[PDB]
Parts: sequence; C-alpha cells; structure tokens
Amino acid sequence: KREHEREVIQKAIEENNNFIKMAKEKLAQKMESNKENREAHLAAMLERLQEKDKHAEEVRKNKELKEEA
Amino acid sequence: MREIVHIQAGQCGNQIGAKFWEVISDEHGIDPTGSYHGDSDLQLERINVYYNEATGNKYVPRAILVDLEPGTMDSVRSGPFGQIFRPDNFVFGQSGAGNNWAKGHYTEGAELVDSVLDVVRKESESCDCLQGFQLTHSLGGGTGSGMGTLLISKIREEYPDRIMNTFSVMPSPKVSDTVVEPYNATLSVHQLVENTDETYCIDNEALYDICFRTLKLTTPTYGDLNHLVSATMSGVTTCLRFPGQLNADLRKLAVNMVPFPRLHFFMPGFAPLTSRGSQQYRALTVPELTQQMFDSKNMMAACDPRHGRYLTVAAIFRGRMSMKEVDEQMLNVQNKNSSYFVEWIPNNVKTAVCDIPPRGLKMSATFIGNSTAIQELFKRISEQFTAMFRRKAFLHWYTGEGMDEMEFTEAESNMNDLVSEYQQYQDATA
Ligand SMILES: Nc1nc2c(ncn2[C@@H]2O[C@H](COP(=O)(O)OP(=O)(O)O)[C@@H](O)[C@H]2O)c(=O)[nH]1
Ligand SMILES: [Mg+2]
Repeated sequence: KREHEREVIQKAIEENNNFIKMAKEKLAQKMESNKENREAHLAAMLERLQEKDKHAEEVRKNKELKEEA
Repeated sequence: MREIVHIQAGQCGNQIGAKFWEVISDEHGIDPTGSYHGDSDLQLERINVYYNEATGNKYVPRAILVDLEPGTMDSVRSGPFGQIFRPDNFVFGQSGAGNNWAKGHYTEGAELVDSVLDVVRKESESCDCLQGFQLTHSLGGGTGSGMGTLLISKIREEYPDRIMNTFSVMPSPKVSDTVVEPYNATLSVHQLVENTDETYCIDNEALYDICFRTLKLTTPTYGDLNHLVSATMSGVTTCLRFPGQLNADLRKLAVNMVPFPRLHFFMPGFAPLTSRGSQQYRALTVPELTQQMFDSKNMMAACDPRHGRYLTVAAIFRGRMSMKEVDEQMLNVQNKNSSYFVEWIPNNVKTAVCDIPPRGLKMSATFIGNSTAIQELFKRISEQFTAMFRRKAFLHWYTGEGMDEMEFTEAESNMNDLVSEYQQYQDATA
C-alpha cells in the first residue's frame, strides 16, 4: 500500500511537470515560427521595393542611352 | 486502566468529535477546565479510558484533532470545551482537501500524516494498556474521508494488534455538500472493510429524516444532526466508560458483534428521540424504550431492519429501572420477532444496564445492530457512484492527483462484494 501511495503522488508530480514542459515547448516553437514568418514577409516586401529601385536605374540608364543618338 | 485514543478528522469529524467530548465530559462531571465536580464515584472509576490525569487532578481528553485547514479546529478551540483539549494535539495544515479523497489520501494529507502519527505515538506510549483507537469522520469529504482512512492504514501498521473503531458519517443528497461524495464514500468504504474492526454507520439521510419527520424540524441544521450523533455516540460508549459486564472493552465488543471480519458495519439506534432544548418531562416506560429502540424510525442508518436479518445486537439501557422488566421486554422482542434474528447464532442479543442516565433524561436506551439490511446503505452509495462513473464524470479532479480509473473500479467491486456477502447471510438457514 505504501509503495502504491508513493507511486500515485510521483505520478501527479510527473504529469504536472510534463504539462509545464510541453506548454513551454509548444510556446517557444510558436514564437519562433512566428518570428521567421514575419521576417520573411518583411524581407519579401523590401525585396520587391529594391527591384523597383533597380528598375528605376535602368530607366535613367535607358534615357541617357537615347539622348546623344 | 485500558486506554482508548480518540482521533477526529475533518470538518464533520471535529464537529461531532467536539460534541462527543462535551457530552461525556458532562456525564463524567468534568468541566471545561478539566476539573472534576461530580457526586458519584462511578464517574471516575473508568475515567482513564478516555482521559489522562495531570497534576492538580486535571483530566485531559486523550484526543487528537486533525484537519487540512484550520477553520473548524479554531472554532473548537474557541468553543465551550475548547480549553480542555491538549494544545499540542491540534494537528493541522493550511491547504485544505477540497472534498477530494485523493488530496487527503495521496497528496495533501500524505504531507501531514506523519505529524499526526507522532502525536498518536506520544499518547500511546503513556498508556498502561492501550485498547485501540476510535476515529470520527465523514466519508463524503476529502480530509476525514481520504486522510482519515490513510491514518487508519498507518495506525494499523504500527499497532496491528490493537482494535480500530470508527464513527463514519455517510453522505446523502438530502444534506449533500458536493456531487463527488459518492466517489469519496466508495473509496473510503473500501478502506474501512479492510482496516477497521467496528464501524458505526451514521447516515446523514437518517439523521435528516429523523429531524424532519419525528422531531418536526422543518429546516434541519448540522447542530440538529449532531445532537442525534452525540446522543448515539454517548450511548454506544457507555459500556466502555462505566463499570459493566457486557462489552466493557473494544475487543470483547468486536468478538460479540462481528461474526465475520468484513461484516462489521453497525446500525445504531437511540431512544427516546429528542431535539435540543425540548426538555421532555415524562420518562419512558421500559416497554416504551424497547419498542422505540428497535423501531426503524430510531435507526441512525437509513435501512429497514425488516428487509434483512440481525446477526448480532447490543442493547444498552441507562437510568434507574427494573432490570427484571428490561430482561422481560428484551426477551419479548426476540420471541415476538424471532424471524428477524438469525437462528444459526443462538442468543445473539446481549443487554447491558447502566444506573447513570444521560443529561436531560431519566430513562434512555441505545441500540447497536449488525443487520444484513445495512446493505441498503451500500447499495444506495453504489447506485450514486455508478451513475457518474459510467460516464467518468468529475474524475479529472482525481486523476489530477495521480489516481487511475482502475482504483475506482476496484473500490466499486469490493463494495459490491460487501453487499453480496450481506445478502448471502440474509438468505442463509440452519
Ligand atoms: N452530521 C454532520 N455531517 C457533516 C458535517 N459537516 C460535513 N458533514 C458531511 O460530511 C461531508 C462533507 O465532508 P467534510 O467533513 O466537510 O470534508 P472534510 O472536512 O474535508 O473531511 C458531507 O457529506 C456532509 O453531509 C457536520 O457538522 N455534521
Ligand atoms: Mg465541509
């Protein structure tokens, strides 16, 4: 009986800890996935804006090439 | 000088436990300060059974007060007979048990139980010849039920050759605090069947019905319920507290009342039924006591004795009366209803008489019956249990404390075995 009593309380401890654990891991995983996704969304936005700058340089380059001719 | 160590666990346990000590302290002429002021030597002849002597001839209850919260125990210390208790015997936690058997038996109570066993040991060591232990508790809560049965199991480990006795209050929806009471009760009974020698089944269903139907109390309080309990407890311990031939100690009682080890759940009865402050003026005649003590309406367990058979009976008459008339009336009951007493246990009804009556009465009679009809009580609890357990309702409160559903299944099965064992001897013939 005494051994079973010990087995019950240490099972309660084990389950409380496993809950805390999985909660901690679930959260850290979520906050990391969100961080990577938001940065990728911003990175793509700038990537498109920087291609507008490159395009603008080609426009001004094309004008300079048309001028003297 | 055969000592009994008293333990009261939980709200219910300490509430009735306190009332118990109030009543018998008055019967033994002991005042709230522990000083004797009686007018009879019969009051002190067996005072050592429940009391310890100190210097100045102070009488101290051999009582240990246990709870997982300080609520009720603070009320006891501030009660009328609060001072009488040994201050160091107040053993309490702070967390409470939340009506959860698992909390009392496996987690919260496990943390406190060793402290209690230290006080038990200090009391037991002082004993000239310890008889055993009596516990007061409810089976519907968490502390008295869960931790109470934990204490019983531990006490049996340290004192396996001593008698374990309990006053166990059974839960009822008529006075229910919680819906998980059938769980706590089923788990507790499982413990009591294994680890007690004598259990007085005090059914809150019965106490309520008595208060309502008989005493005409429209709105019964716990005080009205405990007036009935304290009166019953005083009665069943009369043979232990005063000089007598019959059932004078816990073991001899067990040998007389318990034909089979598992069937030790007693159905108590009391007469006359009174309410507090009623103060009735006409004493009952010995015939009146005898008819009422055996009446179903006077049973403290909601079971019809006519639905079963009596294995054993103990009757205790208190007050100045004709021992001749008592014997005649007791013989009259058995001979007029011989069918309700098992024929394969000859002369299974034993009677005692004590000259000292309980306060407020000239005449009174206490009944203790080991009837197979007690199965009705366990059936009732089993029905309430299965109704929830078939859907695993409210189990999360218990699994959260480490318990497995198997432990519930085992507890249920053992109680259903107890019920069938009672039915076995209810049909048995010679
Ligand atoms: N007769 C009586 N029963 C009580 C009292 N207090 C609680 N109960 C019963 O006991 C059960 C609740 O248990 P409780 O003692 O409060 O739990 P615990 O203190 O944690 O062990 C319910 O079934 C109640 O009917 C009381 O003062 N008198
Ligand atoms: Mg309570």
